[PDB]
Amino acid sequence: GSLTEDGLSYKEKFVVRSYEVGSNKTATVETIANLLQEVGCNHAQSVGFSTDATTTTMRKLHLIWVTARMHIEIYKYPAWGDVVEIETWCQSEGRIGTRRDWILKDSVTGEVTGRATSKWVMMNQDTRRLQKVSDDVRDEYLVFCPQEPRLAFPEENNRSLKKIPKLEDPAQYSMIGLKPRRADLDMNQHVNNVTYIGWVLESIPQEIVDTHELQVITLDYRRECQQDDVVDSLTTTTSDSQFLHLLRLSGDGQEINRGTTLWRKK
Amino acid sequence: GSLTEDGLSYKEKFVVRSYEVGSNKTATVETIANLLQEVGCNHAQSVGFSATTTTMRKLHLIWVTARMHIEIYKYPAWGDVVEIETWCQSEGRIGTRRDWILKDSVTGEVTGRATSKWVMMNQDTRRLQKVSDDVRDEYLVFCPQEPRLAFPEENNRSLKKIPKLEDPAQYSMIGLKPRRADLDMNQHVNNVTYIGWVLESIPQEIVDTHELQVITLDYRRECQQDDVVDSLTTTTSNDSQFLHLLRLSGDGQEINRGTTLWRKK
Ligand SMILES: O=C(O)Cc1ccccc1O
Ligand SMILES: O=C(O)Cc1ccccc1O
Repeated sequence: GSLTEDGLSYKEKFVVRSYEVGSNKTATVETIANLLQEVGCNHAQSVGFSTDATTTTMRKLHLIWVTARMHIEIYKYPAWGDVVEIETWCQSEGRIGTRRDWILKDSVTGEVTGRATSKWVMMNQDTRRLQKVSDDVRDEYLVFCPQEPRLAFPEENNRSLKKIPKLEDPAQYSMIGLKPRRADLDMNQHVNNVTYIGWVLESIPQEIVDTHELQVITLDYRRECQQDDVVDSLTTTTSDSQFLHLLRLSGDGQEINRGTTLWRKK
Repeated sequence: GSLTEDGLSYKEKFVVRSYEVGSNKTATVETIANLLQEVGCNHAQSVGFSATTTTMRKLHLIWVTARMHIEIYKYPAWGDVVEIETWCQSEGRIGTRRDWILKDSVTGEVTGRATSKWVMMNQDTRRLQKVSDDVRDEYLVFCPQEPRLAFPEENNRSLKKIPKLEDPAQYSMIGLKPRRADLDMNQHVNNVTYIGWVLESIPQEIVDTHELQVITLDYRRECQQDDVVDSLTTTTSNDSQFLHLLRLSGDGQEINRGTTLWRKK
């Protein structure tokens, strides 16, 4: 993959692998989510950030970016053996954080098959206290980002920015006792952001997955699941089919995530 | 990737991805096993299977894994290019063998090798049978006719008999369940997930201080989408060895047994 001519975005092609596809022999939303993460890391690499991102300033003040929110819309899931091209870029939202956006194209047709936007907040690793992006951080970051606004989701008041409410007991559907295994951890032994997308979708009934395709997912990240936590995944039909989602620790019921999904009849 | 010049083996290059690596920023054995599976599928596509032949489709037969044996000398780093070569062979009426050699693209050194035994099963009744002559002939035009072994050694660890772990196990991870990412395109649990479940009962101390060199895994029974699994391990041993058992958490029906070998980093 490569930076574009202007150096303000990054493109990469992926051939969809046999184990990456589900029952329709097309990429799972988890495979898509993994590719977005991979092209994100390859963009950070190419512009001299750490890949574990962190600029030299925020390493000094032991600071890290963590996802507050992920939003993905898929028009077409690529088939097994298809080539998908993904472009990604980053933008400042002042001291309110950072945004990473993706566009997914059919390499052959050049048609837009999906888009995603993610909101990222600055956190002290150790104390894990959120804070506002600090001055010297912004400057060091703006030289890699378009100066004029560039939005995967430009429509003024669009799905990617809706407030998500808290599912109330009792849930229509549940999957309880979900635990991450070593394959679910990243290189720093934290649970991979993508795992949580799998845990949300686990409480969706098999009838829906069999008769519908996932068109939209929005997921808020409230608190991390540690390697030795257990998770319950709750869903309620709010209607296309729509669902409200809650992931919570299996004991005390501490909220780790909430979200919404929209599904189209095949 | 492509078939080699003589059309009797298949090669493919893979760049190791961010999310494919563990704590040492090298590829997990699960990532390796996924790449073996992908290259095996690309070989099958390249010679016109779908891994059923025409005759097998007529009779509703499938190949299933009996055994996977993997030896890793060096796990490729995040961003490394790894080259994998794979071929198959008839073992007469017993079943088929798929073999793999992993190389460092840059140096061309052999960094790993694997071998797997496949038996023929009626898809519907789930009953094993011996490979018929009509199937054998349809497969011999895609396989080298002289033996080609990833594991040629005289007493190689790839062929050893694996005993049944005795209760009590030294270590266990209880209540393991597959999610939808653990299923293949036909809604069966991916062969690779079972590798993941075996390794879950290895203490974190061993994982932090040792590297996996060898794993042998027998496949007895498949885990269904709504089954639950217990993972058992006992030390049998500077090298550490373990005996492994996966069993259904209720009645304790055996699904897998294996051995692992770990060397101090
Ligand atoms: O982790 C990444 O970089 C991309 C990603 C994928 C899925 C959910 C959240 C998220 O931020
Ligand atoms: O499934 C495949 O094609 C190859 C494979 C991978 C991992 C374990 C067993 C096995 O046969």
